[PDB]
Amino acid sequence: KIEEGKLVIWINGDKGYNGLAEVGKKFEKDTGIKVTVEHPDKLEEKFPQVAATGDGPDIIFWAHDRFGGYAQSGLLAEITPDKAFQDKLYPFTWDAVRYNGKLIAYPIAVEALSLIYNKDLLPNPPKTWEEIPALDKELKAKGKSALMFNLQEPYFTWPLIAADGGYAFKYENGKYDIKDVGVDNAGAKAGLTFLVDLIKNKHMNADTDYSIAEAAFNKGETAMTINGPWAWSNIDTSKVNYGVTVLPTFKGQPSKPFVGVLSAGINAASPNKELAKEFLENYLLTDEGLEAVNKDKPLGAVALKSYEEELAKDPRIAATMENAQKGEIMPNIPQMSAFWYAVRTAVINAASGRQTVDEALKDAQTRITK
Amino acid sequence: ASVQLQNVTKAWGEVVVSKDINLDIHEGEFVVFVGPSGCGKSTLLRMIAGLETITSGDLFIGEKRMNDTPPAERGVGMVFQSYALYPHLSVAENMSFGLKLAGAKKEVINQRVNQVAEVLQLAHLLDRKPKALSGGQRQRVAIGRTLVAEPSVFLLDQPLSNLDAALRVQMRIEISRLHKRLGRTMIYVTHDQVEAMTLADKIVVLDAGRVAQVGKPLELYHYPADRFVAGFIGSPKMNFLPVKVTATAIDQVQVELPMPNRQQVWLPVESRDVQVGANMSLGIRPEHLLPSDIADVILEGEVQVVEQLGNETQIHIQIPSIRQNLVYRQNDVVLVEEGATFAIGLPPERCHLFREDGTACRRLHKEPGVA
Amino acid sequence: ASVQLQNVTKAWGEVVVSKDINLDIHEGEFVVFVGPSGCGKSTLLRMIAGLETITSGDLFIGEKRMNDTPPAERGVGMVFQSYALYPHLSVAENMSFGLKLAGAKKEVINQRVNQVAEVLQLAHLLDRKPKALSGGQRQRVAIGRTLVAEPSVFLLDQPLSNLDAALRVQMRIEISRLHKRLGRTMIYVTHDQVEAMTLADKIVVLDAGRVAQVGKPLELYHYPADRFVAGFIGSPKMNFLPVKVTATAIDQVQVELPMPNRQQVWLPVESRDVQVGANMSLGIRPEHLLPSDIADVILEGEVQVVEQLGNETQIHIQIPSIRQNLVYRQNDVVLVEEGATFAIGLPPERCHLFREDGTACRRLHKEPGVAS
Amino acid sequence: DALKWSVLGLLGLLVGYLVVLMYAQGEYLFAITTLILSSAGLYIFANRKAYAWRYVYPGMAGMGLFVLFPLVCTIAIAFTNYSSTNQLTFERAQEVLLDRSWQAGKTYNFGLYPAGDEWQLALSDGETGKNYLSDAFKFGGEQKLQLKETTAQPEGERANLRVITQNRQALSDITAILPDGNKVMMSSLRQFSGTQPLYTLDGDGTLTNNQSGVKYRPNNQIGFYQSITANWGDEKLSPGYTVTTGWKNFTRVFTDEGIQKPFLAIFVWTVVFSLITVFLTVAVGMVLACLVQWEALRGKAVYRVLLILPYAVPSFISILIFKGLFNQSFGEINMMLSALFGVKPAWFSDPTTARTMLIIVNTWLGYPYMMILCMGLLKAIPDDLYEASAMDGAGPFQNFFKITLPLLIKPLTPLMIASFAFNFNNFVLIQLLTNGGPDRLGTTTPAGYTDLLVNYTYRIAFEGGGGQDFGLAAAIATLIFLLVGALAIV
Amino acid sequence: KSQKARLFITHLLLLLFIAAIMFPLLMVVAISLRQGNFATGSLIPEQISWDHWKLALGFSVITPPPFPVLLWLWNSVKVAGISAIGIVALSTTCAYAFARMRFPGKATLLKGMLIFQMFPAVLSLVALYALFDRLGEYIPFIGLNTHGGVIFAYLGGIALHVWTIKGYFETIDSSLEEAAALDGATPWQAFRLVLLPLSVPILAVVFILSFIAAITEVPVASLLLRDVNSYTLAVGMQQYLNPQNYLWGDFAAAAVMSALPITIVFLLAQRWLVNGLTAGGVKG
Ligand SMILES: Nc1ncnc2c1ncn2[C@@H]1O[C@H](COP(=O)(O)OP(=O)(O)OP(=O)(O)O)[C@@H](O)[C@H]1O
Ligand SMILES: Nc1ncnc2c1ncn2[C@@H]1O[C@H](COP(=O)(O)OP(=O)(O)OP(=O)(O)O)[C@@H](O)[C@H]1O
Ligand SMILES: OC[C@H]1O[C@H](O[C@H]2[C@H](O)[C@@H](O)[C@@H](O)O[C@@H]2CO)[C@H](O)[C@@H](O)[C@@H]1O
Repeated sequence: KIEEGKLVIWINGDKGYNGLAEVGKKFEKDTGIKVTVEHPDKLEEKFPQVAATGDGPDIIFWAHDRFGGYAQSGLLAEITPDKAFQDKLYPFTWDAVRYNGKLIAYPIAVEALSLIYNKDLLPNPPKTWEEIPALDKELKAKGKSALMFNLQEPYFTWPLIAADGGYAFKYENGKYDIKDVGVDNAGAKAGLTFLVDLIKNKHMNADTDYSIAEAAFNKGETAMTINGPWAWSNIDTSKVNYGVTVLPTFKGQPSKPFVGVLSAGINAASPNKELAKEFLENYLLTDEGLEAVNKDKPLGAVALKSYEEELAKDPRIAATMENAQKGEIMPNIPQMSAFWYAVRTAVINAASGRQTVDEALKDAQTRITK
Repeated sequence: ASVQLQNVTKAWGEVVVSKDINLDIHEGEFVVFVGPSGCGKSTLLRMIAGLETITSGDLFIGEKRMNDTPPAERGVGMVFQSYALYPHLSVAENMSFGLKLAGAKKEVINQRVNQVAEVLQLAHLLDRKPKALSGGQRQRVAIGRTLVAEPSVFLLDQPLSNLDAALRVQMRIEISRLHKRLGRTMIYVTHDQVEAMTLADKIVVLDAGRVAQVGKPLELYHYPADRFVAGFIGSPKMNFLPVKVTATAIDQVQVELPMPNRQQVWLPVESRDVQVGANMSLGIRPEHLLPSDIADVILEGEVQVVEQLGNETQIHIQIPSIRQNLVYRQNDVVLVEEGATFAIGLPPERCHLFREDGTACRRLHKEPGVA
Repeated sequence: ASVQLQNVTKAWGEVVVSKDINLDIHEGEFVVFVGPSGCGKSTLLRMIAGLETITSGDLFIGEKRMNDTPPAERGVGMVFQSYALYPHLSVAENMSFGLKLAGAKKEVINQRVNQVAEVLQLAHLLDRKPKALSGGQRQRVAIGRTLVAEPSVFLLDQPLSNLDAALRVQMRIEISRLHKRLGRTMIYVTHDQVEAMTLADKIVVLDAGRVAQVGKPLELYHYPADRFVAGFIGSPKMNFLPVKVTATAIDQVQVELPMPNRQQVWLPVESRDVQVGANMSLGIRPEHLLPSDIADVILEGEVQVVEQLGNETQIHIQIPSIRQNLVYRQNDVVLVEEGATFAIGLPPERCHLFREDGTACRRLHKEPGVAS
Repeated sequence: DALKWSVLGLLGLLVGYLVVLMYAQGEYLFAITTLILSSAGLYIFANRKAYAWRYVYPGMAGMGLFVLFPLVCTIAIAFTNYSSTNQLTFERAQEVLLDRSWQAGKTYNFGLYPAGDEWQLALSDGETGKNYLSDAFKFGGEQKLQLKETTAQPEGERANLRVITQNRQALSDITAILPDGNKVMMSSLRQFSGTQPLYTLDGDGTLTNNQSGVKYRPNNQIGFYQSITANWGDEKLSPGYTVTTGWKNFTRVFTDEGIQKPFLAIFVWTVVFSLITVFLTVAVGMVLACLVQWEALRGKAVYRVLLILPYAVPSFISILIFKGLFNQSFGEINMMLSALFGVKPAWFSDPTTARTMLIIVNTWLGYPYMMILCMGLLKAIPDDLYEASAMDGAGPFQNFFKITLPLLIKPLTPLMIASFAFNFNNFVLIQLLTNGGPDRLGTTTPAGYTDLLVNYTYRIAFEGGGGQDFGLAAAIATLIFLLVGALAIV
Repeated sequence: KSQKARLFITHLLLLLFIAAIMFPLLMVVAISLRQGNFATGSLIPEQISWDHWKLALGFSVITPPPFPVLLWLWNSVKVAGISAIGIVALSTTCAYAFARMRFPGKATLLKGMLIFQMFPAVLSLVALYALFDRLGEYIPFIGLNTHGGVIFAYLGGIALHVWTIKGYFETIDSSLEEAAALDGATPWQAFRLVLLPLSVPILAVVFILSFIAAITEVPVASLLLRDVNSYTLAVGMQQYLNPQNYLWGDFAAAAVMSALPITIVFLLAQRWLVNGLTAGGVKG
C-alpha cells in the first residue's frame, strides 16, 4: 500500500533534498497534498525491494542507467509528457530515459567528466590529446606533470577510448543492440593504445587512482586533471585558480565521456501518478523549482533548456554540458554489468602490461558476449 | 536419618571399585570408614550423597529408596575430601550459603555462622575468600559449611587430614560433642587411626571395593576377621610370622615357629578348618610383644631400625628365618644401636592366626572392653 | 644446595604472616617444618620456591641470593599442599614432565617413571588422567612428579596427609631412603608427629609467623624453649597446671599445687631469674605421669573421658580445683568408667616449668637421646 | 507468587487472540509459525518438566526466527527464477500489465468552471482550434456528459489546482464525450484524453492487446506472459513473474564449461586464504593475549586497548586506506620500502604477492578478534598450574607450548573452524581491494587470481549482464555451504 | 637472555608492533582533520580543518550541521548496548543447559547451531524484511523502523557464543555445583549464584564482541531503520558515501567516533577479565 493523498519522494544524500522539500511545500500550498522527501542509504537497491511488493516512494530520483532495470522489472510507470513539454528539455536527455521505446522517467540533471586545469600552471589548456606528451615534457622539468587522472576505473578512461570509435552498445533508435559492442574495434584500440603510450613515455602512472589523482591537483602537483562537478567543492576549498573546459580531442574527434542523467521516475504501484507528473512537470522542472534545489546543493548541468542557459553563465556548467553533448549516453540495459568489469580489467591489463592492447580488448568483448 | 546399602555396585565401565557392598547404618550412629588409599571410600559417600550414580543395587535413606533422587532432596550434607569451597565467596558467605538459600532468616544465619566459626577458630578469618586462607583453614571452612546447615545425615570425607595435632584433637572433641547433642547419623572417612578409634560407634573397613569387616573399635582391634583387617588396624602394622601346625584341639592350635629353635606354642584359637602341617600366618602386635625377662617364648634377632618418638621407642628386629622385620614398641626413650642383638617375648594368648586363604582363626581369649 | 634465610619477613599489606625468621639449613640436611594450621609453613616454603615474594630480608640458596630470581631457575621442586596436577596430562605424563623439560631421552624417562611409580604403588594408574583418581592417589602423583625430577632442593608441603596408616609408613621409609641415596637438601612440612620425629635431622617449630624453636626431635621433646613448643609437640597435649613459687634454691625450684592436697615439690630447673610468689605453669606429659602406687607425689581426681585406642587407654581426670582436665596415658586396655575416682603419680624429674611470659626454665634433668 | 497457571492461562489467551487473528486476513505462514513456537514454548514450562529445554528454547527461538528462517527462505528461492527479470509475483505482474495505459485519442487541456452550486467541464483541441463545453453537472460516481462545440467563454472563473485536486476522485469517474462521438477520459490534472487500457484479461485467464489484437497467456515454465496463435507464440512481455523452476539453476552450475573452468583453482585459494588467516589470526591473537596478562609487563592496560583498535574502527574505511597504502607505485608502504630497501613490491599486478597483500590485511583486521577471545579464555587456566610449571623448571616459552596453548586449542577449535567458514566467504575484503585482480587470462567468465569462491559467484550471478539473478545466487550459496559444511565436518 | 632482558625487548617488539598496526588508524584520524574530503595526503594534515569534527558534533563550521551525528552515536550505544545484554543472557543460559544438563539430542543440536550459522549472508535481508513487516502489525516497537526490531534481529547470532561460553563452563570444576546442590540450590541458583560469577571473564568477552558487532553493523540496521533521527552511526554515516565521491572527512570523523564506545566498553570489561577467580575452592 502506497498512501493516497500524498507524494513520497526518494533522492540521494548528495542532492539538495531540503531544497526539494521547499518545492514540495510550494506544491502543497497550491494542492493541499503534502510531499515527504527522504534520502535513505542505498535507495538504488532499496527501491527494487520495496517497489516489487507494491510499495516504496511514489517518485524516485536516480541516474537513468539504473532505471532501465526498474522498467524491465515492471516497477516504473510509463510517463506521458506532451510534445510542448518535451521541447523544454535537451532532446538527447530523452534518449536516456526510454526503455522499450516508451519514456519511463523525467530528465533532471546532466552529469559528465570535463578537463579541469590549473590557471597558474597552464593558462591555456590543450584542445588535443596528441599534444599532452609535449606539455608534460615542459612541465616535468619544473617538477610537475601535465595530466593526472584515475586510470584504474574504466569510467574515467572511456572518454579517450571511445573518442576514435569506441562505444558500449550501439543505439538503433529507441533500443540498444546487445550483439553490437564497440570495445573490440579500431576506435577503442586506438584510444587504449594512446593511453598506454602516455604511461610508456612516463607521462602518466599505470596505477593512479581517483584519490591519488585528486590530491595532486588540489596541491598543484599536476597541471590538469579530468573529473566531474562533484569534485569542484574540493578545489574551491584549495583556493586553486582553476578552470573547467571541454575535454581534449583525439584523432580529430572529441572525447566521448559517459553521460549520467539524473532522472525522476514514477512508481508503477503508485496511485498518485497524476499527482506526481503534475508536481514534476509544473513545479520541479521550472526555473524557480530547479533553482530551489540548486540553491541547496548545486545540480551542475540541467536538462531544462531555460535554466541551463542561466547556469551556463558559469563556464564550468557550460563545459560539462558541452562534454555531455558530445558524450555517450550510458546504456540503461542490464548488460552494462559485463561491460564495467571487462573494460576495467582490459584497461588494467594493458596499463599493467599483462596483456597487449589488442588481446586485452578482444577478450573484454568476448566477456560481454555469450 | 538411617542409611543402608543393599548389594550396591559401582563400575566405571570395566573398573569396578565397589562390588555389592552391604551396610546397615542405624539412626544416630557414628560410623567411620577406614581403608587403603584407592579402596573407594569417597565413592561410597558420593553415591550416598547422590553425586555418583549407583550402577547396581539399592540405597535407602530414612527407609526410602534414594537411587534416583537428586542430591538436594536427600537430607545429606558433605564436607568434601577436596574442599569444594565457593572461591568467589567469603568464609561467612560459604558458611551462610546453605540456610540463606531457602529459609533466609538473617537473625539465625548470623548467629550460628558466628557460633560455628567460633568453635573452629575461624572468627577472625570471616571476611577471607578461600585463596586468602590456608589449606587447613579451608578444611575448617568446609566443615563449618556443613555444621551450620546441620543436615539429617553427615558425610565427612577426611576432614582433619590437614590440621595440627592439638587442633585435630580440638576438632575431634567438637564433632563428638555435636553428635551427642543432636543424635544424628554421621558417616566419617578418616585415615587417622586415633580418630576412628575415638569417634566411632561402628567402624567399616574397606578393601578393593569390598567390605572387609564391620564392628566396634575394640572389636576389630582385638578380633580381626582376616589377615587384611589385622594388618590395617593398629598404629604400626601387626607383625606376621609364618608357622606350621603341629596339633589341633577344639579350643586351641599348636604351631611351630619358623626359626632354628622350632618352638611349639599353644594358641587359644578357633582350630576350625585347620590341618596339621598346613602353613598359617602368626599375627602379633608390636604393642603386645613382651620384654624378654617376663615371657616364656623368646625371639632373638638383630636390630635394623630404631625410631625415637619421645613417648616411645620403636625397634625393628630382624629375626633369623623370617623375611619380614619384627617391629616392637616399648615405653619411654630406649637407647639401642643398629646391629645390637635384641630379644623379645611372644605372648601366646595375644597371638592371631590366619589360614592360607587369610581368614582369621577366631581368638577364643577374652579381652577387656569387648561385649 | 645450602638454603638459608636471614630475617625473612612476609606481609600481606597489614597481615604479618612471617616475622624476621632466621634459618640455616645445611647441604644434605632433612629439615621438617611444624606449626599450628595457619602459622605460615606454606608461606615460608613458597618464599623459598619463589611462588611468593619476600617483603623484607634475604634468602640464599647455595652461593646465590634468590629473592629476585624466577622460581624455575632456582633449581627446586615442590609437591603442593593442594596437588596442582596437570589436568590435560596422564599420570605418566605428569610424572615425566620435569625431566621431559630439563633433559631428554625417552628410554631414561620411562624407566625412571616406572621405578618411582612402583614404590608409590601407581604402576597400574599410569594411563589415568587426574580427575579419574582418588584424593590420596593424586597426592602420590604430586610426590612422583618431584621425585622423578630430582631437583637440587626438595620442598614437600604435607605430602602424606591423605594416605592410610600403612601406606604413610611405607612412603615415610621411601622418602628416608631417597634422602640417604641422593643427599639432597629436603624441607618437609607435616602435621604428623611420627613423620616429624623419624624423618628430620632438624625440626622447626613455627608460631604465628615467628620461629618458636629449632633443634633435633628429642631435643625439642625433652627441652622445649617455651610453653608453646611444649604444648605443640607430643601426641596428646602436655598437661599444664598453675603453680605458686614458694621457695627458690641453687638448682631446684619449689612449687605447690592449688588444691587441698597441699604438696610442695622441688624441680631440677634452671632457677636463674625466678620470682617467688609469681604465678608460673607446670608442664607434665601424660606419658611421663606414673601410676599412683609407685610415686610419692599424688594427684587424685574424677574421671571425665576414657578413650580406648586398643594399644593404650587415655584417661581425662578433673582435679578438684583446676581449670582444665588432666590427660593420662597407660598401656593396654584399662577398664575405667566415667565419673570414677582416679589417682596418678607426678614425677618431679620429668616436669617442665614456664614463667609468666611463657619462656621455659631449662630442665637440668639429664634425659636419654640428648647430648649436652 | 504461588501458581504459574494464572500466567500460562493469560499467555494461553493471547496465543489464539493473535493466532486465529493471523489465520484470518491471509497470513498463514505467520499463523503456523506462531502456533508451533508458542506450543513448544508453553509445553516446556508446564506439566511435562522439560527443565533443560527452558534454557535452550528462548535461545533457539531467536536463532530459529532470525538465522534458521533466512536459510529455509534462501533455499526455497533457489528452486525458483526470482531475479531482476521475474521480480514480481504473477498477481503483481498481471496487475502491472492491466495498468498499462494506451493513448488513442487526443489531449484536450481541461478546465473546471463553477456554475452556481454545480460545475462545468471545458475542453480545448490543440489542433483545429475548437473549444467545447458541457452542461452543468454535480460530482460523485460514474457519469457521462455530452460536450457541445461552444464559441464563447463560460461564466465563473476557472478553478484552482487545489479544487481540481480535491475533486480528482470524482473527476476521474466522469467520461466526457465530444459532439463528434469519441469518448474522452481524464488522463492528467491538466488534460482529458482518449487514453485506454492496453490489455483486458478474459475470465479464462488469457490477456489480449486492445491495439494490436495479439493474445497472451501465462507461461509458467519461463515466468512470462507468452503470445499465443491458433500454441506459441514468439513474443514475451515484461515485467515477468517469479515461478517454480525446480532443480534448474542448481544443475546449470554443473554444466557450463567456462563457469566450471577456474572453479577448482579458486577453491584451492579460498581454502589456503582462510587457513593461513585462521592460523596467523590465532597465533598473533594468542601470543598478544598472553603478553597482556603477564602482570610484570608495565603499562599493559595501554597496550591492551591499542592492540584492539583495528577492530574498534569499521572495516570498510580501513580496507580502503589499505588499498592506498599498498599502492604499487604511490602509497606510503612502498615509499619506505624503496627508501631503506631496494625492492618496490607489486601488490596488485603480480598474483602471488597480491595473495600476500590480502593475508596481512586480514591478519591486521582479524587478530583483535582472537586476542579478545583468548583474553577471557586464558583466565580459565588456574595460576597454580604455572606454579607447578615453575617447580618442574619451565617458562615462558616452555609454559606456552606445554600448558597455555594445548589448554586452549579445545575451546578454541570451534571458534577457528567457524572463522575458517567466515573467511571462506569474506566477500567484502576482496572486492574492496581487488575484484580478484589481477586477471586470470583466458577465462570466458569474469575470474581473477585473488577471487574467492563467493566473489567469482557474485559476478556470474549479479554481474556479467543478464540482470541480477537472485535464484542462481541462492542456488550457489546452498552449494558452497554444503561444500564448506562437508569440509568442516571432516 | 635472562629475566629483565626478556622484559624490555618485549616492550620494543611490542612498540614496533603497535606502531605498525596503529599507522593505518592514524591515517583515518589524519583524513578527518584534513580540509575538504581527501582519502590520501600527509600524515600530519597538509591543511588542518576542524570543520568535519565541528559538523560531527553540534557546531556549525553558515553552515549548520547536516546530520545529527551525536544522535547516531547515542542510537548506536542504545542498540548495541542492550543488544549485547540480550545476546549474553540468551547465549549464557543456553550454554548452561548444553554444559550441565543431559537431554536427548544435545550434541546434534550444537552441531546444527554452528553449521546453520555457517551459511552465506546473501538473500537473507529479503526474508528479514518480510518477517519484521509481519511482526510490526501485531507487535509494534519491534517491527520496521524501530530499535526493538534492530536489536531483536541480532539475537539470532548466539550459536558462535553458546559454544564459547559452554567451553569455558566445563573448565570450572564439577564440585562447586555439587556443593551448591547439597546446599539445596535449584539448577538456576547454582547457575546464577555459583557458576556465573566464576565464568564472568568469558561473559565480558561475549559482551564486548557482540557490542562491537552491533556498533559496526550496517546491512540489517540500514534495511530496518527509516527515520533519520533513528539511525545508528553505522547507518547515519552511510549518507557520506556517494557513487562518484565520498565525504571522507565527515566519514572518517564518524569512523573514529564509532571507536569511542568500543574503547569505553572494552576498558570497563577489564573489571571482569581477572585471573584466579577459581583459586582456592577445589583441591587437586
Ligand atoms: N572416573 C573414574 N574412572 C575410573 N576409575 C576411577 C574413577 N574415579 C575413581 N576411580 C578409581 O576408583 C577408586 C575410587 O576411590 P575414592 O576416591 O572414591 O575413595 P578412596 O580412594 O578410598 O579415597 P583416598 O584414596 O583419597 O583415601 C580410586 O582408587 C580410583 O583409582
Ligand atoms: N592472600 C592472603 N592475604 C592475607 N592473609 C593470608 C593470605 N594467604 C595466607 N594468609 C594467612 O597467612 C597464613 C598462611 O599460612 P600457610 O598456608 O602459608 O601455611 P600454614 O597455615 O602453616 O598451612 P596449614 O594451615 O595447612 O598448616 C594463614 O594464617 C592465612 O590466614
Ligand atoms: O578473520 C578476519 C575477520 O575477522 C573479524 O571477523 C569476525 C567477526 O567480526 C565476528 O563477528 C565473528 O563472526 O568472527 C569473525 C572471525 O572469523 C573481522 O570483523 C573482519 O573484519 C575480518 O575480516
